[PDB]
Amino acid sequence: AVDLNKENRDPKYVESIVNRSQKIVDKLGLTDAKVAEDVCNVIANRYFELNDIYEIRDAKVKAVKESGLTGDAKNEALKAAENEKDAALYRSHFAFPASLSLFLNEEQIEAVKDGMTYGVVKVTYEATLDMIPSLKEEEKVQIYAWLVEAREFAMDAENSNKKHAAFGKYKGRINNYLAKRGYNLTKEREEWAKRVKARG
Amino acid sequence: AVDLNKENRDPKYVESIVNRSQKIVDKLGLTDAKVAEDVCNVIANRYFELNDIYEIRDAKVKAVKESGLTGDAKNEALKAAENEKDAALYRSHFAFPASLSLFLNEEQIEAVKDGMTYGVVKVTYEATLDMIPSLKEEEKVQIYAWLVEAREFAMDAENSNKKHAAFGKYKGRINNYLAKRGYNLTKEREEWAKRVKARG
Repeated sequence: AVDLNKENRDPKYVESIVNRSQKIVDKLGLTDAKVAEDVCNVIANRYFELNDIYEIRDAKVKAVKESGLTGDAKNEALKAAENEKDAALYRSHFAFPASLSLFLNEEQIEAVKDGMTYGVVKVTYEATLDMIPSLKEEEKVQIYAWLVEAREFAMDAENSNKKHAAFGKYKGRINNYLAKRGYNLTKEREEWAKRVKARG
Repeated sequence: AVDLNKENRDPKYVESIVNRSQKIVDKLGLTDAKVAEDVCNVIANRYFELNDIYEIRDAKVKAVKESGLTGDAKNEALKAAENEKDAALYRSHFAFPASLSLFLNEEQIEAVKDGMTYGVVKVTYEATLDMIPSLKEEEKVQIYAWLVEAREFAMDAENSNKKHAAFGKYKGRINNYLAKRGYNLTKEREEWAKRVKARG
């Protein structure tokens, strides 16, 4: 079985992660209830693993801010805490889909990544296509590639806010790309507003 | 087009990376020659990007070793250089398959990852199954999952030696797993030797 890594954690926190993980698994509609429990625990354990990494990051950052360090000494110490955090994300990133692949196919693994990132890939992709119906095939492919990338970082983020901000950076990249390719995004939005009304 | 990031690099080094990248692409048998050139440059550029990251890591490590620092001061400085390196790998890891996905399907992206890691996934998987014909399905799935994980790290390694050592760590993990599940690996190897001879 996959055990839930709940030892020495606040029960209210454990419960919140278990229920969050269960809701993601429910959407998969798995027919084997034991497999569904194992999947649920792999997901819950990743949430806890990420929490522990950010707790260390925050403790380091607080100690630096409260220390004497002042200039580049300070800022380099802060950057070093962030690098330590990213190195922990890197070292544990690929183990998560490896564990899920014991139980799930590639499509289900993607549904789990979407569940953890609030389905922002699909929502953003469809909204972009709705607002710019003239997009070339190659543009749709590039836009979709950057949203998939964004999701790899967002699934590792600390909380809902940081997840949305991670997608925000790639959405900015999408906009710069479209403008560089001659699209007038202000105008595209005006015409979409009009399409929305006429569509009624 | 994808441009090759060759500016200000030694031409002999550039040529070595271009030829290495070309050999990987040749194995794909792509029918569109312009697409094959773009793919070749995305691969070459990843080699250069990795090289630059390790050059910074090595320069930092050398300066620490040559400095006054001695105890935990020294060792923490060394660990901080390694964390900076891992953070650069993390930040650029997901951009590589995003770029390849502009040109390639998922099967071809996997062939590129295999090309960069000397096909060690398939070789190791098949050898393991050849040496232990009694493996359970669930064991084959676990073994394969760890080799896929290993490949994500190996493709980011500095050179051939470090690639083989990365797979070596996961092969050690495979062995510990099989022994924990009651397999006697010394005996399995003896019987395989005998199977190899009788197989003639």
